Amino acid sequence: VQLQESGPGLVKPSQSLSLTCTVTGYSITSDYAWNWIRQFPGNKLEWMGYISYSGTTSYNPSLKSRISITRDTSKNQFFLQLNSVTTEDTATYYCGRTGVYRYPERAPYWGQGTLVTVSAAKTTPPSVYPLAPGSAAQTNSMVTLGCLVKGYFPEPVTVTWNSGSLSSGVHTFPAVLQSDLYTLSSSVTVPSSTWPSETVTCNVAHPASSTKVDKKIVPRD
Amino acid sequence: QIVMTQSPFSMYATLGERVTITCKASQDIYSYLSWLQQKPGKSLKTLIYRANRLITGVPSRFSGSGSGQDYSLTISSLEYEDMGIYYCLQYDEFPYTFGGGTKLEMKRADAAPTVSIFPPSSEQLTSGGASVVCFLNNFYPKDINVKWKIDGSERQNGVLNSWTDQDSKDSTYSMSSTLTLTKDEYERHNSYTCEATHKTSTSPIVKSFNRN
Repeated sequence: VQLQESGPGLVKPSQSLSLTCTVTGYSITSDYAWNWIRQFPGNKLEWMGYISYSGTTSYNPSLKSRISITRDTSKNQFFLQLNSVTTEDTATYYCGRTGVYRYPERAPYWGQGTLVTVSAAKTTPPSVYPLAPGSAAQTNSMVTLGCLVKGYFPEPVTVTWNSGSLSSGVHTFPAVLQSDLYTLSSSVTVPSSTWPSETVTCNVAHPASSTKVDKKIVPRD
Repeated sequence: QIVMTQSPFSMYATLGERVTITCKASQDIYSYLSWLQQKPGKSLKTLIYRANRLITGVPSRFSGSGSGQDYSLTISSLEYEDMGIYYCLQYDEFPYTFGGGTKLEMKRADAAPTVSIFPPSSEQLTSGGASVVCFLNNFYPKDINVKWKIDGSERQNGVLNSWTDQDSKDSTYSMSSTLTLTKDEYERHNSYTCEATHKTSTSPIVKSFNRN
């Protein structure tokens, strides 16, 4: 058995969010109950509801107002519709399979998970700025450089360094929501003998705007 | 609504070590209890059902037990794979309910942060914005504090922080702190300083620069 969620990655505030679970390997009219849960940011989990293989629904009473779980038995799919959404609904939704009765005992089993973000941001490409040390902070045997990727929406963004060649000594921080847009930085560390004598560039791709941009980090003199 | 309480919230461990996570229910739930795993940056995957039934494919170092309201997950001999967040789930009553999760992290020796401060780039100042960045890299353990200082005084608002998940190569953590100002404000002050406080030092690591 294989479960797969699909659906838009952003719904707008006060609108309905819909997600699809397509089941292969198994029939939804056969046996089990077919569930939705979600993982908010900060990692707390919550069960939303299910639809039995006979079409009876049970909904978490905290959502009773706004939830609707339905199914197309033709295409072996079931659906979550969450209405009148706001920011607290930004989460990672999982579909899943549970036993409907207590015997025979069934393992709960989850699909892949799919993020959906609630927001009114239009789609915006990042501004990319080099992060180089003040001229001159104290040198040691190693020197750290960065890239500030500011003001983009939505996620994700991918940062590399000298295309692939700088795997080592690299970190990209998770994005933070500045003012309805996202910002992050990436850090790279290299022998200070080799910089600035060898160029070091960050390549940043923002695929939701078909944006790639390269920044050479140059010394601040 | 059945409340599920897990302990510990967080715990560092070593390869080969034996580990025991507990989950407390607010009612007898008759072993209608499942344990879920989430390896870092990955999906929820059920490991155990009806308290002690181990799903096939799941390695035998995992086991669960308990009854009534008190339940446990133990790992015989912790392996690298097993780091992550582990959750409990009761399915005896609607609404089905989850524990807060318990985070299993990897043990290692203390490390001081490498701290760097970066002035605003020329280009950002041309757009009329200023963002001063401080990387606190490759420290251990997690618990770290950062403090911004401008012309001597501490700064609280206009500061955003980002923390990495434990590195799955060297077992360290890192943090970015960013202080976003307008060009107008930025230009009204000469000295910019972040300070990292960390159990490795009894005084902070301090990086500063001067516009000039």
